Amino acid sequence: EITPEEATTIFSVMVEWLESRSFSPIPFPPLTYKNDTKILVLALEDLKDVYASKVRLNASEREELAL
Amino acid sequence: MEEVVSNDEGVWDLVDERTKQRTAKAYLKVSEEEIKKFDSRIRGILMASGSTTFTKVAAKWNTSLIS
Amino acid sequence: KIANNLKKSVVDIIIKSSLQESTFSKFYSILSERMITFHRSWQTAYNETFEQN
Amino acid sequence: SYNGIGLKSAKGSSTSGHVQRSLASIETHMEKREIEVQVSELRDRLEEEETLSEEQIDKKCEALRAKLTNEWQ
RNA sequence: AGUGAUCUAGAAAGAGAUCCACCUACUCAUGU
Repeated sequence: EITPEEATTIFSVMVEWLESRSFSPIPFPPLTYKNDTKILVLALEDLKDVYASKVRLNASEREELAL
Repeated sequence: MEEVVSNDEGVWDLVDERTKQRTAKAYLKVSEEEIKKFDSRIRGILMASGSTTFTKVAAKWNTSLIS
Repeated sequence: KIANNLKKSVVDIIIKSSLQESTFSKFYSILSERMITFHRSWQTAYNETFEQN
Repeated sequence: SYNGIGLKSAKGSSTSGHVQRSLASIETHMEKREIEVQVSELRDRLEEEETLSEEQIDKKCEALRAKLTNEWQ
């Protein structure tokens, strides 16, 4: 449904915004990223928040809790 | 407003951050979509309680009522 | 339908129960305003309890 | 629903439906008018006392009007 | 100077993966 001219104007105003704000791009996380294990323990406390109170566990929930 | 009337707990006193005076009253109601969602949530509490203990029905009512 | 011999004590219960809570809420104000606009004796009771406080 | 306040039915709300009342609730113009009045009076007088003919009454009336005019500057 | 406005209500057989907030928490140098 998107015409090419719409797509080029979208990309043009996004380049215009991200350069008007001098936005440096998000890097790929390095091998030795500084805050890395804190990001990991946040992403895993986000996952155990489902599995702290429930009792009935199927194959996939038990498998990911083991992960 | 013609007559400034002190009103219910559901009104908000909008202090002007320039002159430090209550200059508008924002009146609150709960939106009809959220009222229907709460009704559907209590209906789900009734419907998932096929054969459920009475204390768990009470705890579901307390959870949805506090929420 | 409380007679005059307890209305000051009722206003004191309203005061001392407004002060239990963490912050001030408008509920006690709306309450007290309707109580004052009902009858003259409640207005004299709030006069006497502000002076008392 | 007495006074149009209460429910359609007590059945449906699962309440008692016990609705209870809340205990918490110009000079020139004037001159002209005067002149007119005078004229009218004159006419009346004429009608009363010997003035079947128009010329007489009209004459007298005219005279009166003139007098009035004279009086008011 | 205020009255007054009060639904429900239980028996038989059958059914039914439950899935979530009510206790706080940090200061020795024996000497030179």
